[PDB]
Amino acid sequence: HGHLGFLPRKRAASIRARVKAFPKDDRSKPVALTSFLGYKAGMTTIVRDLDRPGSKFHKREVVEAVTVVDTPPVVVVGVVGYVETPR
Amino acid sequence: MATRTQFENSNEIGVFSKLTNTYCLVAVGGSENFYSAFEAELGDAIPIVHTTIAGTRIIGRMTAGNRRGLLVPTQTTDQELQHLRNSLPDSVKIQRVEERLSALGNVICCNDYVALVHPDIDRETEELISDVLGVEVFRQTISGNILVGSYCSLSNQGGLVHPQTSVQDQEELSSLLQVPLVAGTVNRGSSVVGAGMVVNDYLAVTGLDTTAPELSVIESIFRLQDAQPESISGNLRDTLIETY
Amino acid sequence: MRIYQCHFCSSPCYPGHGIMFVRNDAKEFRFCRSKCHKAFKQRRNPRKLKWTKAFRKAAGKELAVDSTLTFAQRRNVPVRYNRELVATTLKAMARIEEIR
Amino acid sequence: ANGATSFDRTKKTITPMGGFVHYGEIKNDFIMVKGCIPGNRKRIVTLRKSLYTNTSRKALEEVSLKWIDTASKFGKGRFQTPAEKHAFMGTLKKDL
Amino acid sequence: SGNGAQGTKFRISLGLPVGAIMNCADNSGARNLYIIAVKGSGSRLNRLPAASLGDMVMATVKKGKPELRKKVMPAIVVRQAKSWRRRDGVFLYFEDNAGVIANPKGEMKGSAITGPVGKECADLWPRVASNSGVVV
Amino acid sequence: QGYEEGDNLLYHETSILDFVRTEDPISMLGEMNKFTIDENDHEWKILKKLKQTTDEFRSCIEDLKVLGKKDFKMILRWRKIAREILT
Amino acid sequence: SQSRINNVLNKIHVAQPQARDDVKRTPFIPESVKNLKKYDPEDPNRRKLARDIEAENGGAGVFNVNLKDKYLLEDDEWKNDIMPEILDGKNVYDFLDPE
RNA sequence: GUGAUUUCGAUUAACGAGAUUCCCACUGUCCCUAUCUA
Ligand SMILES: [Zn+2]
Repeated sequence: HGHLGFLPRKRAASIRARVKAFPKDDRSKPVALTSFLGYKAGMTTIVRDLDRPGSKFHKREVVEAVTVVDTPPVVVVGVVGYVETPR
Repeated sequence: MATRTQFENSNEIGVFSKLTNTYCLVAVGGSENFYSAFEAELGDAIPIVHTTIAGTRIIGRMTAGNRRGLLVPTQTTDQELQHLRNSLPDSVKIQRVEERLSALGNVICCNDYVALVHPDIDRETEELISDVLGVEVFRQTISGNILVGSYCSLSNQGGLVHPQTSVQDQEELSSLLQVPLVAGTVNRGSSVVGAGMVVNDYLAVTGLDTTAPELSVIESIFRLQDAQPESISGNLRDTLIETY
Repeated sequence: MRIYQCHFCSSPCYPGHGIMFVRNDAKEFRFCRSKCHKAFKQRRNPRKLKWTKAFRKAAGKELAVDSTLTFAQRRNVPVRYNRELVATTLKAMARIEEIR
Repeated sequence: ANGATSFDRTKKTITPMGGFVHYGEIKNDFIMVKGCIPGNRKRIVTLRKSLYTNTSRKALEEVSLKWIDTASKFGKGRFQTPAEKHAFMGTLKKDL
Repeated sequence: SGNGAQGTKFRISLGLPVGAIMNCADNSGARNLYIIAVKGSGSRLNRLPAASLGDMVMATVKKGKPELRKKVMPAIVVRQAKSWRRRDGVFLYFEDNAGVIANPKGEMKGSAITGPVGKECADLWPRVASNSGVVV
Repeated sequence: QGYEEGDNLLYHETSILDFVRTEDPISMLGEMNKFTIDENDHEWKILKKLKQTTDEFRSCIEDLKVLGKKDFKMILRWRKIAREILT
Repeated sequence: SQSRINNVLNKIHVAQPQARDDVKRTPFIPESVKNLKKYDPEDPNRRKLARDIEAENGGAGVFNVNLKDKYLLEDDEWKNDIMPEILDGKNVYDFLDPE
């Protein structure tokens, strides 16, 4: 049983989970952060007025669970350079 | 002006549309093929409204009315009532009814001057019908069938009832309605005829499976062509006898 | 959306909240919470249960008939959308709630 | 009016009545994300941009919110704001 | 959704496993409907097939007319006691469990349905919608 | 166990006068949903000026399948008073 | 065959009314419906249909029709307006009425 | 040697920590698990 790709079922080495892949870069675009940090602050419920052509719920309203993530602005305090090597 | 179409490959035009002489109500689902099928014949002459009733598509079965007014069930929401009101002109009354028989299209078989209703509906909704639609209400079972709106398609010109109707029932209903009546089928032998086809005094729309004999009978009874009178039974009789 | 009121205690029912029971005679009882729903299933009388608006209005803890209370009903005849009418309604709702 | 939409005119923030359970009120910027995410309340979470240019109409459709639930999560909450709660209950013994 | 249904059907909480007896809500002369199979039921090991509102099952008539008994026939579930969530936002349930006899193409054998029909079932089966007097 | 053949709406209402006059009220109260009220009927005009007619009797009469046995016994008492008035 | 004759009548028979007094119940045909030009499927200068607009914009399943465009209002700019419905625990439609 | 009694080798009421097939009722046996206490 179980998805064998999520082995071994051991505790995470840290409480903050690592980002192991950032979006592929495109140098022509302006400078942007790829990621942000927040704190999970509970869930709630919303009513969404759906506009989805083809759906049985097109032009109709649905109720959705949502998560709220508390995100005060982050402070930039450093920069690190990386060089690619045969390793 | 008898035409054939489908809503999402379904032959039940009366389920998904409502046709009167001054407006048309079309289910919102899918693409615009059904709406444009109505609009190609009707033109910009009368309003054609994409509408939803209680989140559903079965609006010819949940809704009742005629050229004068429109009746919606208690399940209709305020947003849908407002949408209908903003779409239709003020000359159309719009009323929401607190009736336990919510399927108004099923329980009311009406036209511009007389309504045939389910026997067990209450005096409150009968009075609402007589007030908002300007018709006279008659409690009658067509061949002993509940859901007169489902089993009969009616117009100011004529009427198509399900074939099982006895001759005495046909005579009595014809006298009560003052329109000629024919027992017949639609969509290749479907008994449910009012729910299988929409019709008004100048246009009729039925499923793509409506055969040529059935379509001719429908066009004859509903008097769509000016030249043809109610008397063409004597000229379609050979075809009908060979068919049955 | 529509804010309903509980069949048992008359508290507001918001989207997703509570539970609806459809009886065979096809009338729908909306309950704001399982407390009211279970009391209904037990067949207790809200007019007897002191914590319900039915009891309070029956026994005189609060006013049941009032000029402010007549403003809000379920409109079965829709009105044409009119921006001025909507703005006047938005003002009057606050005024009426203050007076009430 | 963090929790107020164009359809709901009640001037109210995103914080539910009584505050989030095991987490205070929201007084900063926040992200409302459809569905659930891994972790529990108070956990530090990392939000990442999509790795690929999403080919779904879901990634394209605009979201029009009609209403946000700000009822209490500490019980069977029935009221969105304390003003509504007071207007419903009426005048209590300690109000006089 | 098998043959005869109109469009896609969403997931609804399962209420009626195989071997359940529901009321028969049409005027066809059946009194009950005993479920022997549920159409379009995905297979999992050691799991009873079950049906929800708007489903088409195969049923026998345990109680009813002698002509209608003894024969497996298609039926469509129109009411369930088990509560399910409507997408607009409500958890709701009916008083009993009820279904109606039908042909393989989804046409109703009877002439009318008694009691409220589920909105989902009515919007999925046009013949059920045509023969319904009360739709929720 | 199915449904009645002659019953379409699954709704059973009779008159409060019919309830007053029937000899067996138990089965009737078991198989009725409502007791309708006429305010142009002289028997009801008589019975409107009674102690038990007013108050919560009308609310307990407007529906029947939500009532408790105490509500039903109160209804029975009201019908009993109405019957008594009627060599 | 004479046995087949009785089955013909139930379908072939059409029943007229008895005219039931002088109440006039005439068919209503709108003047615009009268003066409407028939739609010609293969005609260069014909009105653009809804499916044509859908095909030009997105096609079926991706086109998003604005249902507020056919609204009959005193002002046209009001057609693209949000109608509020919730305010402090009250339904706005309940308070919506003239005067 | 047989094991009450009666009736016609079969039959037999009452009774049984004896054996077998079903019915109603009931249900976490199960679909399909979940939770609480020591
Ligand atoms: Zn309560």
